[PDB]
Amino acid sequence: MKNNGGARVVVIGAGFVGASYVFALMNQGIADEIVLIDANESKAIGDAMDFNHGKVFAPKPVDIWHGDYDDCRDADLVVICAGANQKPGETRLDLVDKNIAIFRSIVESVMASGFQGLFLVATNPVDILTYATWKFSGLPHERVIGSGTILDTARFRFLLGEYFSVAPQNVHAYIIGEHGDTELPVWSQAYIGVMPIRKLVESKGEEAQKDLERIFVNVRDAAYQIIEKKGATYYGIAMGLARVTRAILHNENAILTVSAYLDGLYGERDVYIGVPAVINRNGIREVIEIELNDDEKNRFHHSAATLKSVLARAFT
Amino acid sequence: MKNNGGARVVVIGAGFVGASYVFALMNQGIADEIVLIDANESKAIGDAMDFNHGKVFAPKPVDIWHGDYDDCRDADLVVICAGANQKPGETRLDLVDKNIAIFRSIVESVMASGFQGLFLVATNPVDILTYATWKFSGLPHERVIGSGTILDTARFRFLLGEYFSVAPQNVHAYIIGEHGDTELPVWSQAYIGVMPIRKLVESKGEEAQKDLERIFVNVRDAAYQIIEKKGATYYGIAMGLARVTRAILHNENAILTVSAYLDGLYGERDVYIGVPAVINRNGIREVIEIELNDDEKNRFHHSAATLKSVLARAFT
Amino acid sequence: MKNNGGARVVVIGAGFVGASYVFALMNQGIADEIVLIDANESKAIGDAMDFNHGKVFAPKPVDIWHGDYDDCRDADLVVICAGANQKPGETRLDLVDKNIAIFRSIVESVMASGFQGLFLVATNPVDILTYATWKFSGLPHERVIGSGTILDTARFRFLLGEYFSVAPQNVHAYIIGEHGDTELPVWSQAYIGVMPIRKLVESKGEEAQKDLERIFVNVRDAAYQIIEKKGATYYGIAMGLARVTRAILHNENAILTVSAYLDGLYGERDVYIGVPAVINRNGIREVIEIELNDDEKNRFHHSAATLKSVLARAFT
Amino acid sequence: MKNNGGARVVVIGAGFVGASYVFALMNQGIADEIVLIDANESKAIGDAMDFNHGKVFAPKPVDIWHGDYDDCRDADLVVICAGANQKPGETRLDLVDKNIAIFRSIVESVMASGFQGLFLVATNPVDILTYATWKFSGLPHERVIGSGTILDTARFRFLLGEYFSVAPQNVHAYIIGEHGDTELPVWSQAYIGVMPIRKLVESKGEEAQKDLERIFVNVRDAAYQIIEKKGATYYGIAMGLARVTRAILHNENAILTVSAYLDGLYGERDVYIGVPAVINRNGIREVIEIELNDDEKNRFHHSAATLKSVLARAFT
Ligand SMILES: NC(=O)c1ccc[n+]([C@@H]2O[C@H](COP(=O)([O-])OP(=O)(O)OC[C@H]3O[C@@H](n4cnc5c(N)ncnc54)[C@H](O)[C@@H]3O)[C@@H](O)[C@H]2O)c1
Ligand SMILES: NC(=O)c1ccc[n+]([C@@H]2O[C@H](COP(=O)([O-])OP(=O)(O)OC[C@H]3O[C@@H](n4cnc5c(N)ncnc54)[C@H](O)[C@@H]3O)[C@@H](O)[C@H]2O)c1
Ligand SMILES: NC(=O)c1ccc[n+]([C@@H]2O[C@H](COP(=O)([O-])OP(=O)(O)OC[C@H]3O[C@@H](n4cnc5c(N)ncnc54)[C@H](O)[C@@H]3O)[C@@H](O)[C@H]2O)c1
Ligand SMILES: NC(=O)c1ccc[n+]([C@@H]2O[C@H](COP(=O)([O-])OP(=O)(O)OC[C@H]3O[C@@H](n4cnc5c(N)ncnc54)[C@H](O)[C@@H]3O)[C@@H](O)[C@H]2O)c1
Ligand SMILES: O=P(O)(O)OC[C@H]1O[C@](O)(COP(=O)(O)O)[C@@H](O)[C@@H]1O
Ligand SMILES: O=P(O)(O)OC[C@H]1O[C@](O)(COP(=O)(O)O)[C@@H](O)[C@@H]1O
Repeated sequence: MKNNGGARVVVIGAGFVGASYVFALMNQGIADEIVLIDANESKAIGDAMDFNHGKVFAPKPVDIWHGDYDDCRDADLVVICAGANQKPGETRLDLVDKNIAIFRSIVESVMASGFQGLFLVATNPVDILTYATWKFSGLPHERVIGSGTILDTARFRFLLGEYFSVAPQNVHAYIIGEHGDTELPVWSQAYIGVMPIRKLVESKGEEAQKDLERIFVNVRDAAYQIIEKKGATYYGIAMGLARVTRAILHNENAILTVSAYLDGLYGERDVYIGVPAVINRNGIREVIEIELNDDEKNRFHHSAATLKSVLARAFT
Repeated sequence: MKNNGGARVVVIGAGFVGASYVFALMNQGIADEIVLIDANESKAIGDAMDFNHGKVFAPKPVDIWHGDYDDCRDADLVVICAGANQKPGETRLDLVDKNIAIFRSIVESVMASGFQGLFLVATNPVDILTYATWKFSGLPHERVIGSGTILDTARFRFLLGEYFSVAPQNVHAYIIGEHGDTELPVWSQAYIGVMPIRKLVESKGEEAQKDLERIFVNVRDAAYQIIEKKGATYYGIAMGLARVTRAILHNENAILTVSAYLDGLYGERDVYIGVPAVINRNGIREVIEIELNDDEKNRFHHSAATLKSVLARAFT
Repeated sequence: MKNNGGARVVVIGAGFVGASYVFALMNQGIADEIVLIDANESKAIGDAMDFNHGKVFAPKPVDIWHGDYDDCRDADLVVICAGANQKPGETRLDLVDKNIAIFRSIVESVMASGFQGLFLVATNPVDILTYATWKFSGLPHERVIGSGTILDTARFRFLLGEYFSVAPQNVHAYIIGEHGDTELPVWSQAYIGVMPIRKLVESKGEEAQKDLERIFVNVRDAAYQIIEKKGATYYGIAMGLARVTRAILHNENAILTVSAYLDGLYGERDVYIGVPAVINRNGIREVIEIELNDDEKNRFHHSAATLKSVLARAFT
Repeated sequence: MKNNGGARVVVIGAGFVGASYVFALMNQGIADEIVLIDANESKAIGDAMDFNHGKVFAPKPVDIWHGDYDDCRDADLVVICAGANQKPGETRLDLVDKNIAIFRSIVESVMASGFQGLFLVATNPVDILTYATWKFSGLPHERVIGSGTILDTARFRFLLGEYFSVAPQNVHAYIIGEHGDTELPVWSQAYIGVMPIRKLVESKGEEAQKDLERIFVNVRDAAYQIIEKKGATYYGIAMGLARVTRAILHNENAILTVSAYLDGLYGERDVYIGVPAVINRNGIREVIEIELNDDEKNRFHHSAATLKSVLARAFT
């Protein structure tokens, strides 16, 4: 129901990421009901109108309306996009003090609501803030999901889809670790088809080679390059979130590189970090523990350590 | 062709209306090729990147990129969403001399591209600018479509879908004439299902009555209300642009309330104005001359009386 | 859930009508789980299989299987496309005896399954069996829905769209009453947009009149010409089915002309017949009482009369 | 254009597969114009109307009709589905002389249209009949595509997707060689994510081992479990055909395992067979030569060895 008995998705923090997220769902026709909750009520309000006015044309009927935390109680997924945005220069981590703060309230209000579905966090630092969402709430880590490396993984696929002129969609590779600076390309297990990548290049020596490194860097700095170009990013994320949201509402068991919490799986513990996980109706079915090279073993590990410390000194 | 062979939609003015628009094409999966052209290349470039990052998740494989007017030589439709934005407070039509000027260039360049597809105009005041576009392009008018009243109707429908509690989609009423303050709601020909509106409300005077004029006023007011709440309308128009587009791209013979040129049809000539028209792969097949009551017969000629002014005066 | 948590549709009779309707849900990505119960094992098996091998190409993850009646406890929809079909020569009603027999067990076998969702019937004669299905089910009549004249209406707009060269989707006309030879065209409430049909032809020559008239005959007789060419009809109906399926599963508030039960609504009572009705997540919200003309009230009434007699003469 | 201006696909042989295909495309929203040509018009006249009756509820406007060869002159794509179906006990190869004979005409007749698009061959033996169309068409072999191992592959991924409990859309494996008995699963290069199959099963040796070979057999034999349960297969092959069709029509640069010409690539020349290949607006871009263990190579050669004997004797 669009009228309380359907797929109700609640968006907390309706700015660029937020609202784009909503426009993608509407266009895509993914949820039944969509609630917008934002501090800037007005924003929540015009936006809502704005969506409803174009609805005569969406592919599927959906119920959009501006709400409150009580709308939570009944929603299936609480997607969080409120908070501070990295300005030019700043990293992801320069926000932790800022956001964790906001999360204490947000998360408290939705729990108080009587809520009980899953949580989809998108705010940066996505690995820091999903752990906190997991904490501040007390639900199983299995129902607190962060975008993680879904935006980064898709950029990879895009760039490599372009290098070899094949559908991104037929490009098989991941970026894991912190959705940020310590992220890493899992070259060791990257494929174009079923044909490994680090083997179609072995024929074009120290070109393929430099070329490949080049992509990764573009990958890794995407945000900064786009932040610099138009101030904030959000279409890349909107699609990423819209994609995760259907694995769930459609109980898909789609492998997705998202922010999963580990406790020994990658030889790391008590950290939320981007890793392959099977997503379904009930949140994370399980984290996939892919075979890494010593090289990867090492930077993944370097990344896990990085987050680790932030958490260390960053709780509440 | 994703590579110089299919539906090439070229967007000029990658600001809000523009990009939101491109966003919809992308999720609905409507064009094969999408090119962006904005005076502000930076903008246009972080948008093309931001777009592309999400497409491994897009419904349909699309080709988005930042181009230039030569990318027009090959396009089926060029949508204009560039130009100056009416600001808060109260200013629509005050965007004329302003916009006329900008049109003067864009057209030239595009026409210079060696373009021969359709123009889709969205800048304000949409009707004025449609004329200009047509004038400056010198393509037959049946190939210069304006968005005119396509948003104002989505809204009547939505508002009445709601009063009446039916899919907006089952609400059949129109808004024509100026896409601005002289617009009029065609009550004489407004249905719910196949049942006259003023007959459904028949039974409940100066109640349902007053509720009918209250809906319409919020129709007319819509932009000024959103603009004050979130500063600029853009999701509703994008869903709007998106619709027409499929009319064209799919040889649909859809009936939309667009900006069409008159030559005697509503007792008016030399005026691009909002009026139901059969759209299809070759532009407007014809203007549909509904019948109006004396009253609506009056507002219409009135609205038209108004636009003709502006043109009389801000052409030359 | 493809996994016991989604929208589940049980299909009883995987014949032409049955299986084609399943093929629709799947290419449209409409339900999460699709159960097929056919009195013919192999077949039901043959198809679940054949369905399955293609879904990798399906637009939406969908779980399809060959089930049984326990399957019905958790389904949201039970669609019945089982039993005997008219032969060249036969009419809808010659099937009554043959088929009421089959709904007793089926209707029983599901009610005992612990079933508590909505029924959508399509076996012919579609209005006798919608009545039989509500009775034998002892559910509120608003939860037992028959396809009725959805297909009839569909061929009208198709045809009317073609004559006037407008999108099927732009012709607004109904085919009410019986889903057989007594059905009638509400020519009094038909529009091409907001333009009364009998007023576009009001201008014409070589009987737009005659032509209009000829359409309906074509509508009326369509099964018969189609049966005579390819042996049975199933694609039209597969599309009406999936349409309703949508109104329901999406809590849509869609006005459809389905086989609904009247309790004094068209001056008729205790009968299942084609009439416009708002459809949503809880069965039928209400029957719409369009205003008929004297000729139409007349044929409506004679249609209802033909039905009651069979109800009256062939109850189980 | 729904009106001589878009992507026109022609279906020669509106049988089970021919017709299902059209059902796949219409629901999915892929062509603009679909022409049906059958030895037996009636069949064709029957489907056409059946189809048209339901189009008011198709997602996108499409135009169906029963035409003829001239409708091929303007055709983007000519999909051949006409000819004799393998009977139970009968092999793919007992059909050859039957089906060659028919292709000489059909082929010759479309050419003569002034046909100049691409050919997608479905009729069995697919590798043999695709070669035949190329032979008979005199067009460059990049324009004569057979469906070869696309279903065989739709099948392997669905079965493993189940064995492992991941979305089939997430199993990366192929079936190559003759669409028939000599086909082979490319085990040496199959993943479930980014992780090697014979690595996941590594841990439960000779259980995972046996499981995996059953699957394979189920795949190999699937044609016949179905021929025997329900008499003809047509739902998988139709989703498979729909998929190619979009690869082309969207100039997607997709990698599918199709029947393609070998001119050295797997150390085989002058044979048409199931091999991965990039597909776009111009048909086949290239054959993809993946890496094979000795075993795969051997069978693959062996398979080739077989097509090659049939052809030697099969010319017309
Ligand atoms: N993880 C990803 O891949 C990713 C990608 C892009 C952007 N982002 C994240 O998105 C976040 C902000 O995104 P943005 O650019 O859309 O910013 P934005 O300003 O557009 O949106 C933030 C919104 O949150 C609302 N908000 C603030 N405090 C609130 C509170 N206490 N309760 C409810 N709502 C509140 C504000 O009203 C504002 O509208 C950043 O943290 C950024 O890191 C994440
Ligand atoms: N037609 C409708 O119903 C409707 C609805 C809403 C808004 N609008 C109209 O949309 C128009 C623009 O919309 P917006 O709010 O997104 O404004 P915006 O400022 O955000 O975007 C307009 C863009 O045009 C660009 N531009 C200006 N001159 C250009 C040129 N010569 N070449 C290329 N790019 C150029 C600017 O850089 C800017 O990016 C306004 O004129 C507004 O009135 C129309
Ligand atoms: N309502 C409409 O517009 C409409 C349109 C077209 C056709 N039809 C109706 O659909 C009905 C059948 O259509 P069809 O062409 O698919 O017939 P069909 O023979 O091809 O299919 C009927 C199926 O029912 C199965 N069946 C028989 N007894 C059963 C039982 N007890 N439980 C489960 N399955 C059982 C058969 O084995 C077969 O699979 C006919 O009444 C026909 O009049 C209705
Ligand atoms: N490649 C695949 O994976 C695949 C899968 C399944 C079935 N099939 C192939 O499909 C073929 C037939 O399929 P079906 O089950 O739908 O058969 P069918 O008998 O239902 O359809 C075949 C059609 O061919 C028509 N036809 C015959 N000669 C013709 C001619 N000269 N010109 C035009 N039309 C002509 C017939 O009248 C009939 O309409 C078989 O040969 C089989 O090998 C292929
Ligand atoms: O590359 P293949 O094996 O042909 O498979 C393509 C399928 O894989 C996907 O790209 C998913 O890939 P990932 O496993 O990398 O998530 C789908 O989008 C697509 O349908
Ligand atoms: O003629 P209009 O007002 O543009 O109406 C089109 C709308 O009507 C519909 O065709 C439904 O029509 P009905 O009201 O006749 O059921 C929708 O599918 C479509 O969005």
